Amino acid sequence: LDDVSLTHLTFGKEFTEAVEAKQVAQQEAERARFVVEKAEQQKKAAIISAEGDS
Amino acid sequence: LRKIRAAQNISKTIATSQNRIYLTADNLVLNLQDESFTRGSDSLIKGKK
Repeated sequence: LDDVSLTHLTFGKEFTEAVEAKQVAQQEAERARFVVEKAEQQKKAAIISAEGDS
Repeated sequence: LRKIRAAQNISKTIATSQNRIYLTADNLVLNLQDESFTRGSDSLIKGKK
């Protein structure tokens, strides 16, 4: 055997449902990521500003 | 100076207050009309010979 690969783990209805579900979860999770990052950035900016004023 | 910076920001928020009321529209009145007549001021009686 040259190669063995699993192709289309399904059913077909399942293709879409599964991908869709994961997609939504991913979007929300990543947005949460943005939130965390943004919070860190703001914290950082605050530190630097204080230093700068200093 | 971090204190100064913070003080500046806080002062900005506290001090600054403004109110604005704005309403505008383009008034472009275009009228096409004529002073026509639909009345009987007085009836003069005339005749042709």
